Amino acid sequence: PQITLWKRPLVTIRIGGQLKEALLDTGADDTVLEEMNLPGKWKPKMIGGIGGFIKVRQYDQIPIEICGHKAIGTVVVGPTPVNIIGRNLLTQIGCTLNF
Amino acid sequence: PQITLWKRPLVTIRIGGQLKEALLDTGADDTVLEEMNLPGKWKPKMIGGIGGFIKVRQYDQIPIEICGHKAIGTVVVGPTPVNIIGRNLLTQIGCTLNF
Ligand SMILES: CC(C)CN(C[C@@H](O)[C@H](Cc1ccccc1)NC(=O)O[C@H]1CO[C@H]2OCC[C@H]21)S(=O)(=O)c1ccc(N)cc1
Repeated sequence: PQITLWKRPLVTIRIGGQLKEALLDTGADDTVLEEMNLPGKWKPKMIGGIGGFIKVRQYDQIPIEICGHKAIGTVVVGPTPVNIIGRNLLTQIGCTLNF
Repeated sequence: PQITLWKRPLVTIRIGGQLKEALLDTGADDTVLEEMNLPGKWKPKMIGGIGGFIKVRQYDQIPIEICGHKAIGTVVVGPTPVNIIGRNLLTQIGCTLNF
């Protein structure tokens, strides 16, 4: 598909029994999800942007479906205001910027 | 061009005869630049990112050439981790996400 940027590039993703809306975000190195109690091992991390840093939990090898495209990789979980699909998964679903 | 996402989508911009590197950021509504001088009137504003809110100076109708494509729009200047080109200007240069 092609997604214009007139509005926020929000798409439906699936992470377990949770369908959520997430931003396809070329400005994000990694995928950041709103607080959710995922199973499995994690590692503590801090990620920073405008306004400063937040504390997140990093989970590895998490399957996520993005617009019906399968992905699997690292996701961090914490008090973000929006779900963010970062480059680590955007590459997996074959996403490019074009102008 | 077509830009893949295995690396950060950093491009050269021209703003006031000055070349800067900036991040093409589909998750950003607004274009946010690091501390710099720009001519003309500005308005104090606040914007929120992943870590909280910051104060910025808002400049309207500023020309920027982004990777060889002309835009003229709102730029805000403040403490951002990196120069970001947001959707307000990405739309002007005809940028879309494709997968
Ligand atoms: C600032 C970037 C270098 C990095 N950010 C991604 C960015 O797209 C965020 C993504 C984002 C989006 C909404 C809320 C918080 C963060 N956008 C953002 O801060 O945009 C601001 C400028 O325009 C405004 O519109 C949206 C918020 C404002 S980030 O969210 O802080 C971020 C940082 C690190 C990782 N790993 C993942 C994401």
